[PDB]
Amino acid sequence: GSEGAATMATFEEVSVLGFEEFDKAVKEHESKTIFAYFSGSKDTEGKSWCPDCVEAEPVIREGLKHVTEDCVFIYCQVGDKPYWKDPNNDFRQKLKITAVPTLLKYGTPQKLVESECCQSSLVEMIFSED
Repeated sequence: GSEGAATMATFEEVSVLGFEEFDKAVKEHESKTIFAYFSGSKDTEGKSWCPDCVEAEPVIREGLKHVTEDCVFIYCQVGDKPYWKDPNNDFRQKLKITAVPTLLKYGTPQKLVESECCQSSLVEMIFSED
């Protein structure tokens, strides 16, 4: 396969579950841009109870390509459907998550919420601009 990348950006997909793992993967890619995608856990079929995370997955993964910087995506699974509601979760306590799926850009206050997670126009933006 003859491919070509004239100074093209690069992304790294990392699957994790919980805050512990998320932290590990983060610190590992602390040198480069990190992107945490807090979303519900996937079922046996490989889908998130939420109809958004399932429709945003491809919207965020595809956009990540438009990125002009070497970032490191991280699929962080909050947990179960009825678990995300838990207002006493380290996600809403420490990460102070608004509404999942929540795309936070480790380093900048720029984040894309459910709606912003399904909007390719925004996904390709948060990645393009710094």
